[PDB]
Amino acid sequence: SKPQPIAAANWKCNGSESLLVPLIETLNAATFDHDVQCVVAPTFLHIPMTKARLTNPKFQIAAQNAITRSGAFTGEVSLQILKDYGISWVVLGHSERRLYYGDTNEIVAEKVAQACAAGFHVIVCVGETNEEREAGRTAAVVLTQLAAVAQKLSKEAWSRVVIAYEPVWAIGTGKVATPQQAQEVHELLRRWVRSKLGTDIAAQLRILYGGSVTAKNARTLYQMRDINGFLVGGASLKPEFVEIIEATK
Amino acid sequence: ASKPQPIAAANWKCNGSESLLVPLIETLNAATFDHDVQCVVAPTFLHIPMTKARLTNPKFQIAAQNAITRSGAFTGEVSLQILKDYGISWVVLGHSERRLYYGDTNEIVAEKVAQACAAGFHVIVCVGETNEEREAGRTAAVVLTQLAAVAQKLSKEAWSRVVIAYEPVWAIGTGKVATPQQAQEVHELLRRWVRSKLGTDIAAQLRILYGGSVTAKNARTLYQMRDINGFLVGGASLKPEFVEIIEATK
Repeated sequence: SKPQPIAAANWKCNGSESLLVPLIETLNAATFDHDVQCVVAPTFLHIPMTKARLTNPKFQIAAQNAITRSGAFTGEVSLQILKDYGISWVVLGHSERRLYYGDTNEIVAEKVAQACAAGFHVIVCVGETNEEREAGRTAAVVLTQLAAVAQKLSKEAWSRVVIAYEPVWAIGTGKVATPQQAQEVHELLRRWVRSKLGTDIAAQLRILYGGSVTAKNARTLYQMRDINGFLVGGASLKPEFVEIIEATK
Repeated sequence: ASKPQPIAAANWKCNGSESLLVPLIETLNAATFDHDVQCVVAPTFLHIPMTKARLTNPKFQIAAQNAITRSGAFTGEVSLQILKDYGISWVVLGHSERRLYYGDTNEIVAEKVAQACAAGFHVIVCVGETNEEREAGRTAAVVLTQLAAVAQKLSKEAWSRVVIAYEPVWAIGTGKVATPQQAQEVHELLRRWVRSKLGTDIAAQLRILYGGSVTAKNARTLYQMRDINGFLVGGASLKPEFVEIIEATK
């Protein structure tokens, strides 16, 4: 009675034809016998090679970011450019962009509203830092990030929204997340969605875990009642990613 | 001294689709100009693969519109190393739009340029002052502050692969209309500073491109200026008339 899981690969700022081609070919060979939406997010530069070569029908290609409009924005890629290319999924609000690249709550919320308006599926990332977690602000922070996005969306747009929780407090700090800690946050995120949008939207919403996911820990994470799959970092650049997809059975 | 090899560079900014860009690429493949000029086209990252495959005019190099200094956990960004591996060897850095909206501070631009030069890139380094800065009498102050941040991280040898583009931000989307004479004023002060810091040879060889409003109407008026070595072109580079702009560097 979980909704359809998602196994998503965030390749981040990594890649080359030598690295990615064998990886894509492996995914093409992978068969799953369960209903799962798979997603790969290459850098913008590798999207064309990935679209040309990825043949597995259970996969969609996503961008790792987008801006809201085409125009005089040197360096950036807009949603409209992506849509014209045939890309219909996008990751928005990733912790790395919130930290280093100017993704404020308001900027993320506007990107999400426009992506949804243009027909995109969106993986919206939320997560608290170590200072925030230790101040006891975990719930407040992730719900503030979520509410900013939610305020702009009509009910129907939620069918194309996916949330990813990133335990930012666990990167480089000495801290390490457990599945039960992830479950606690996934659960409070869903309860807020339930309170705002109703039981059906909450039950069908995919909330993916975006902390460190490996073939070693994926099965135990997916066992948690409110975890609907993964936004995977480093392991998604490796053949072990196939086993991670398998753990969403 | 005599001008070095001119550059005509197209900055497509955040624009493009197969229907828009293919006609432009084929217009350039069909162009007949044969003088010594380095042409550059800077597509979005998404359109770099198509452009590389389709653009066969050997007078062109493809550039990225931005890059970061290293691969890694930088979701949404493209690194110099990823571009180098793809066969891209030109990059635009410090564009006014990035300085204004996308966090390109003077120091961040300087580190990007230093890394780019070390990775074998030719770099179009953008500088320029706003309307407020010009009114305050800070034209020279602002462009030399931006350029000096970059220069502090460069070896003398790196300069062979450096190109400067002056953007009169004060005249872009404002009621102000920059004249070729005002452009020449800034290009001259830039070259004077380079000459004083690095010597006659580096200054003589350096390309300083004008990155204000360049059209097929005004391109020759600008190239006639002594210290203007070509263009970084915005809107007009999304039109067939960019061919006439290249012809203006004769």
